[PDB]
Amino acid sequence: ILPSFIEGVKESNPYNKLFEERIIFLGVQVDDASANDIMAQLLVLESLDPDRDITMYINSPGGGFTSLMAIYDTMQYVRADIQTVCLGQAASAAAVLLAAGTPGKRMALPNARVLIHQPSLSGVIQGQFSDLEIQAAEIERMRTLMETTLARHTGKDAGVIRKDTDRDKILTAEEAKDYGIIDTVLEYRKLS
Amino acid sequence: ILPSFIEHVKESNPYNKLFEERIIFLGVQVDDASANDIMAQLLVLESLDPDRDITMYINSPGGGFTSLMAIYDTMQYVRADIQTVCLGQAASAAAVLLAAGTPGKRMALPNARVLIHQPSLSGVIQGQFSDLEIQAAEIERMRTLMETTLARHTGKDAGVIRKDTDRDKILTAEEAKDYGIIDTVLEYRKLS
Amino acid sequence: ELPKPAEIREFLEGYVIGQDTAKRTLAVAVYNHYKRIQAGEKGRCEPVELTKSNILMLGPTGCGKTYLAQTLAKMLNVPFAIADATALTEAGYVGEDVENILLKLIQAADYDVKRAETGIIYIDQVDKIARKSENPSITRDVSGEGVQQALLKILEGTQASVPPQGGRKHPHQEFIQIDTTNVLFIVAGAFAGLEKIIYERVGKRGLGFGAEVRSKAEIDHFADVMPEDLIKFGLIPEFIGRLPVVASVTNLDKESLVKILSEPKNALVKQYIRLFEMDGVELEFTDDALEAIADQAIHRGTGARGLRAIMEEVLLPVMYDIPSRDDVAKVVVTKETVQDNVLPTIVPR
Amino acid sequence: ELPKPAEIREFLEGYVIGQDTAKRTLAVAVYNHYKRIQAGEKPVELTKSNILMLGPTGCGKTYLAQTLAKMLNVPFAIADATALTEAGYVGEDVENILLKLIQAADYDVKRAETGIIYIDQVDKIARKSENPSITRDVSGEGVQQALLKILEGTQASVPPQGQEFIQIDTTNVLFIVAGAFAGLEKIIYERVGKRGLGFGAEVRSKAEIDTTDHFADVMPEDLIKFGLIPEFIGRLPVVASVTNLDKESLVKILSEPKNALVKQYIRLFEMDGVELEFTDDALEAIADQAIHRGTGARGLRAIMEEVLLPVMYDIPSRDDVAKVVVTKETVQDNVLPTIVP
Amino acid sequence: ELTKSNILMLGPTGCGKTYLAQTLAKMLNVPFAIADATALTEAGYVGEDVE
Amino acid sequence: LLKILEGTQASVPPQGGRKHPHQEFIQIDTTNVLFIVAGAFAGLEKIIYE
Amino acid sequence: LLKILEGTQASVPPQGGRKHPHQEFIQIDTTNVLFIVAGAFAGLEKIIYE
Amino acid sequence: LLKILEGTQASVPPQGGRKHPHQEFIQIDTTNVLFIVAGAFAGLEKIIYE
Amino acid sequence: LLKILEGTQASVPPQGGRKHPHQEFIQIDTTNVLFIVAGAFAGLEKIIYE
Amino acid sequence: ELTKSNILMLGPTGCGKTYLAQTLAKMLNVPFAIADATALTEAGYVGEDVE
Ligand SMILES: Nc1ncnc2c1ncn2[C@@H]1O[C@H](COP(=O)(O)OP(=O)(O)OP(=O)(O)O)[C@@H](O)[C@H]1O
Ligand SMILES: Nc1ncnc2c1ncn2[C@@H]1O[C@H](COP(=O)(O)OP(=O)(O)OP(=O)(O)O)[C@@H](O)[C@H]1O
Ligand SMILES: Nc1ncnc2c1ncn2[C@@H]1O[C@H](COP(=O)(O)OP(=O)(O)OP(=O)(O)O)[C@@H](O)[C@H]1O
Ligand SMILES: CC(C)C[C@H](NC(=O)[C@H](Cc1ccccc1)NC(=O)c1cnccn1)B(O)O
Ligand SMILES: CC(C)C[C@H](NC(=O)[C@H](Cc1ccccc1)NC(=O)c1cnccn1)B(O)O
Ligand SMILES: Nc1ncnc2c1ncn2[C@@H]1O[C@H](COP(=O)(O)OP(=O)(O)O)[C@@H](O)[C@H]1O
Ligand SMILES: [Mg+2]
Repeated sequence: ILPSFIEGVKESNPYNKLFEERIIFLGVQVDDASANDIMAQLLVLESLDPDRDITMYINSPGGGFTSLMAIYDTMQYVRADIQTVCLGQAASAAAVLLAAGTPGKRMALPNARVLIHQPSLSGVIQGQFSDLEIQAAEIERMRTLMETTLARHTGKDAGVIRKDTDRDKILTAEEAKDYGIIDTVLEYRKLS
Repeated sequence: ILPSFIEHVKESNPYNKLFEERIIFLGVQVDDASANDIMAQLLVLESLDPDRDITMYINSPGGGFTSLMAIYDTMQYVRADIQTVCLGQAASAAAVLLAAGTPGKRMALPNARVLIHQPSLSGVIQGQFSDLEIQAAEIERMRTLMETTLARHTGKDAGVIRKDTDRDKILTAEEAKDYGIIDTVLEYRKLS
Repeated sequence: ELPKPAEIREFLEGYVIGQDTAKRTLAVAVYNHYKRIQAGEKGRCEPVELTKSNILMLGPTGCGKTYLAQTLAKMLNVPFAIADATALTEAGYVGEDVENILLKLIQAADYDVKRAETGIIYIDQVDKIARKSENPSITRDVSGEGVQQALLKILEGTQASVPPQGGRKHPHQEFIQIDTTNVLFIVAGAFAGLEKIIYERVGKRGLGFGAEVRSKAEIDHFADVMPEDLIKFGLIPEFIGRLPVVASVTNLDKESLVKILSEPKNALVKQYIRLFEMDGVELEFTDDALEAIADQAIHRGTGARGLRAIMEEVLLPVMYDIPSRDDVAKVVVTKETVQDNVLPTIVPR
Repeated sequence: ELPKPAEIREFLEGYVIGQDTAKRTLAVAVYNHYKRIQAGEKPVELTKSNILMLGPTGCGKTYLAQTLAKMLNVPFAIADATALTEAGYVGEDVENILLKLIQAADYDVKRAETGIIYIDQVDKIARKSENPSITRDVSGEGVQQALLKILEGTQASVPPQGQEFIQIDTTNVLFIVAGAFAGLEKIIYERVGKRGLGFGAEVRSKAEIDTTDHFADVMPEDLIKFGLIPEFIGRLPVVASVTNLDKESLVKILSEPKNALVKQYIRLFEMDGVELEFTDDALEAIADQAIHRGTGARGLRAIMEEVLLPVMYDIPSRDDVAKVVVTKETVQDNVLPTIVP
Repeated sequence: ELTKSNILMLGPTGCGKTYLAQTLAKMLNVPFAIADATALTEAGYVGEDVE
Repeated sequence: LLKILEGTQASVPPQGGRKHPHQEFIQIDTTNVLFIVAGAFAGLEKIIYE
Repeated sequence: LLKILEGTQASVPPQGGRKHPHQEFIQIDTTNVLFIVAGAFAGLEKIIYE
Repeated sequence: LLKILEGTQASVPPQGGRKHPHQEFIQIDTTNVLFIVAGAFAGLEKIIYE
Repeated sequence: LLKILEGTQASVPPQGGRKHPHQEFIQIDTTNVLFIVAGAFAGLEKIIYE
Repeated sequence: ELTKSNILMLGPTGCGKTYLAQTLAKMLNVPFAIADATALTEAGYVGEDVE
């Protein structure tokens, strides 16, 4: 349900009116295809002006780890400071992208929850024990890489991230400010 | 079927013609993709005029809580007053968004349904008991936050919201005005 | 010797209310001009020559740009020529040339050239010689860009040959040679679309979370101004570098506009008390009504010119009725300004 | 008389700070012009060597030419192209730049057949697409075609009073023309540059857009896109690449020249009887704010009037000794650092 | 000293704005010009100028 | 026109109205000239209604 | 045209009295000048039919 | 072209000049001027085939 | 442009200042004028390869 | 009734195209005029710059 203003000219739905104002939107899960979309937008907005801040909106349930680090690297790569805003939820990989914003520019709405958790395998990976030794050293590497990523951005020790992401830690907006994932909780701006 | 009509080059459906008149339409269940649509529309219409109010039509069976609080916080964030009109039903999150409008500006059609209930889980969330006591502290966080949210807006005590949302408290438009979810049962303007 | 900037601003304070930063500038800049003229005829003694340090006045309409220059005209002891950039053209085209604002300075020194070399030209509305693009214009723009190109030889100082403009062609009365290196140029303009340019420079978007969207109750607005904001407005970059000082006129708030009604010399409520005095009627404003006029004048959004727009949709049924009857006092109450169409208090004989 | 091109630049170095490639190009082409005159008075039919200066504003184009005015003792017109029209129209005609030469020659015509006519803002006389409201654009292509004959060198009758006309030969008259060419910085970037996109691609932030692309990347086809007709470029084979001023030169503009900026303000405050001092951290803090302006050395006045605005209001109403402008007054908001007796 | 208080007169077509001014011409004891803003053009351009 | 409305020393060409830079002019001061201006404003009632 | 179609003291911009270089304008009152205007209005019969 | 193709007292600006005011024009009557207008009309081959 | 390449009786103004009085033009025909035009073709060999 | 023939010189720049035609005009001492087609505007007005 979305009003598209169609037209041989630009279509201009509200997501175009987000993107022209340098707001990249991450509201779907972080799979490959969404990560591919975000990185294409992060580079385009860098090329349009590398000095104006890119804003990233995060209403994502999270998703895959390599798709996470695809977005993460591109957020960290571009010359523009990334302003991350949490909408509703920033769970799983999307909490890492929320912490991946520029310091001072990591925002959350007051009733947005931030869910941090260790990586999990989607389903069961079968195989020989030498295959599974590789897959388990992999998710331990994914776990360690997620912790040291959240260590860089929350200012905490990676062992503290390890103890806290042992289970699902759901933070509120104020609890994610105290943790270090966001920097400011957005106050309501309504004139009423 | 949804027709269109060509304005002037551009092809607009009635949803475009609603949206150009500052009317955001919540007509599906509140999932991530619908909440992402509504938040994009709330920010576009605030940028177009932050003093001209935004009208939100709610014909919705409700849905996800983080998608709820994503719409909710964006409705509370924007400088424009939100005029929520209930159309047929506002169930669950949709009733919280119905109550989330600006005081004095929360409307419902006379045969609209307002259904409030506590949050649930769709199906069974598996896990260890340490996982489940966190998912249950989460659904209690979601229940308390919803009852707090209906306490800001209906003017009622959150303990009275808790006793009323024990089961489906289904309100008519007149019963939702006495409750505090809407402010005006919107009377018919038929000339005949 | 010279009038100090505290003494120049104290003169400006008698007429202009508000505008603290744009009264320090034009008291500093007039004092530096007075020191340039004293250093230009005397004074080791540091053999340095002083450049003029021109002024660009920003700030919205009706907020005391022209009025702050017309006040500055009243005490200058130095030739002053208020001039308009909306009448200026390129050389070759039908309007007034950019050396006819320099004739007005020579005419301000009654004909004198040596005093006009020491003068001040106030070019009003130079936001109207700005282009409609940050790029070079496709059209020639003889009244816009080409004026800025024609002014910049005069702004930086040149041996300008002023046409006398009393004959059939130009060299019929032997061009007045004037040196404009010590002529101070206070240029001004409202720069209405410049506020949108400044937000797009600093990184402030006008959409979304944490991005400033501007309500009408707000009517960083002309401060944190840079030449790149004025390049993107339509002033050519050669024109802006010759205007180093920005005076930064601001929007007048409600507490300033209350005092603009009552306090200055030709104050606005003094003008209507003067008007009803010709009808033999004393006009009184309660101070709750003066705050109510200025409360509506910020919704009006046209500066202190909006105060005159409020007081003549308030005094309009009064100014119609009262010349046809016999009264003494007309007490304007607060109940007729914010609640329109209320007949005010009458005191007859 | 013939000053060597190293000696022309070493006089330019006394006034103009920075612009080292543009001072070599002026000093060589001025030397090549007068040496070709002197060898002609005593050939492989040598080039005319007229100079087209172009760079960012405030960086010294006029100030390069005014320094060449103070050196050569050869008649030097300082004419502007912002008043030049076609013949038979209102305004200054093209032959008045020859009259400005003999006014600088004290009406000696044979010294004005060796002089330098400096034309300022030839970006004005570039062709614009004609506005359908102006009745014959007279300030663009037609001024520029009326210069084509005298840039090569022709006999030209000169009307006085700017009775008989004065015949000036301009075959041995050097023409230094100048202009900022504000749109030309974008036109060259449309050819030698790319809007870089993606990983490992140079995107070139706005601070790096404020560099010069006129260094060796300007071409005649870029000038035709600006509006200069192709023959007018061919009468200008020498192009002096005026560059943007770096941080090191903008510090040296503030204190070192004759009418240096801080010497202008110390004179303004010692007329109040108060010393004005600058730390070297402060002058570097003034100079790096001028790069963000893009108005060159003229922007150094915009900073120091803004930095010294509260003290110029305060200090003449007081009794003080000195004030030490520090780096906390350009980077941070103004400390009032004044020292009372 | 007093100021102008100029009038911006608004109204739909044929309802009398010029006819108010043409009537006000007939009594005025003050010189009166009916101008027209469409006839005017910015200075430097063809057509009439605002003087 | 805004310089004419607020009051200026306006040089008026007696040629007939077409400005051209050289002539004697007529100096008029419009600081006491009233400017009634009018217009249909045919698209404004929609703008007011918003 | 609307000032001309209602009546105004217009002045013709070229050729006032066989081109004297002073006063190139002559006055005309278009109040009593009848105007007949015409055109096909080709798309209008689709508009009237609505 | 309509009044030109049928016949009108057309004002013609001379070579170099445009239709601006204060310009001398040439009054030609195009009543007896024959007009042979022509074009390729490449898209018309589809239209006559329709 | 192809009108002069084909040959036409063209009226040339002697300079830009002669488009003001409009009575004097330099007549020339290009019926015997040679035209050596040239381009900057670097994307034409694609069609030559084609 | 003979009709002249005009030369279209193809190819990329800097190969000596105008230097062929200039030398060829200096051989027969006929006039020679360098012109460009960028001297004509792609917005109209063409016909007075051809002159
Ligand atoms: N600070 C002030 N104190 C007193 N009166 C003021 C002040 N500012 C404005 N006014 C009043 O507003 C009127 C208009 O002022 P002015 O002529 O300066 O217009 P302006 O805002 O400069 O217009 P523009 O910006 O378009 O040039 C003046 O008559 C003056 O009396
Ligand atoms: N390279 C420089 N060295 C020293 N002083 C300089 C230099 N460039 C500029 N200045 C100072 O700033 C003033 C302005 O420079 P100048 O007049 O040369 O600018 P410009 O390049 O001609 O500007 P525009 O392009 O706008 O015409 C000079 O008169 C001088 O005081
Ligand atoms: N209130 C009125 N009383 C009497 N006659 C009127 C009135 N209003 C309009 N008319 C008549 O209508 C005619 C047109 O009036 P006018 O010239 O004022 O047009 P207008 O509506 O101002 O047009 P525009 O709005 O386009 O300027 C006049 O001749 C006048 O006689
Ligand atoms: C904890 C962060 C890093 C990511 C969370 N899950 C993972 O770690 C994800 C699991 C997932 C969840 C939802 C959708 C797709 C994939 N892990 C992986 O992508 C993954 C892929 N291959 C091997 C090992 N892990 B999140 O998606 O719940
Ligand atoms: C009562 C309001 C706040 C929300 C209502 N719905 C919910 O409670 C929804 C229903 C749901 C959907 C998907 C998965 C699990 C649960 N609750 C949630 O969004 C939810 C999500 N994660 C954990 C706990 N609850 B209603 O139907 O909109
Ligand atoms: N083959 C060549 N032989 C001699 N000179 C050449 C040659 N090619 C180019 N030139 C030189 O180049 C200059 C201009 O070349 P030009 O003929 O205009 O090339 P183009 O037409 O491609 O621009 C001439 O002055 C000439 O001296
Ligand atoms: Mg210069």
